[PDB]
Amino acid sequence: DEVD
Amino acid sequence: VDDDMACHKIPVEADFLYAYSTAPGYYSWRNSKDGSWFIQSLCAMLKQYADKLEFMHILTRVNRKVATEFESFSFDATFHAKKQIPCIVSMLTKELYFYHH
Amino acid sequence: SGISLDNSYKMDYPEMGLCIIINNKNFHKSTGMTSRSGTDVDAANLRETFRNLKYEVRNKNDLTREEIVELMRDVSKEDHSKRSSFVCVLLSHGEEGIIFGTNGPVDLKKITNFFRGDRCRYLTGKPKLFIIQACRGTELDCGIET
Repeated sequence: DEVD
Repeated sequence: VDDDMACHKIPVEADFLYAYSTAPGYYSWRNSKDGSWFIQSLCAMLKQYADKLEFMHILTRVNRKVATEFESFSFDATFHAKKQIPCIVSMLTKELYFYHH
Repeated sequence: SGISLDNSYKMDYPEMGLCIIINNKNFHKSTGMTSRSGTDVDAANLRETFRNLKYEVRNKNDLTREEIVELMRDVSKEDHSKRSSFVCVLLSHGEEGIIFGTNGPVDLKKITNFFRGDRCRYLTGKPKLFIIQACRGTELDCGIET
């Protein structure tokens, strides 16, 4: 899970 | 009403729909293996309901899917156990069905 | 004929319309923006999903801010008279009101203004859908138990  | 010819014009901002992945001010989550939470969910709900439901109802199902089925996992406490709600912004003036006839 | 209602967009034009997917994965090093791992999964899923809805899908990868603006301008000036709707999907880094080209940001308002009722006459009265996978800031939602 990564953020944009 | 003082201008029956009002219907002769529509607002230049009318008939837009903005399907945002996340609420104003918020990060948006993307999984490196599965794709983004929002797009995953959007495609799933379009596949299941585009021949059945009006678009705002499809996007509401997307909101529920993202809100309920996803939660971040991170070794960083700041980014761990977080949630997301998408944000439907409609200037549409009619119902939208992808099917016809 | 009998009684008529006008509550739904006409979606039986010869074509559903364009679905433009802008898939920005790799960013110029000088921007300091990370590679968006997983975005190709999104782009492929969208292409298939909108294909099955009978949209004319165009996938574009790793566009600069200048390329994004020129693409939107060009697409807005196409003949949409036989098309029911228009769809644009943006997959990128972003901030509130902004999406990133590979070399820097674009105001979302600049992109969508090309399709205003007064600037894109073949889409006047037709639904214009913008689907935006991008951050809108840096807040995190801690959730609440149910």
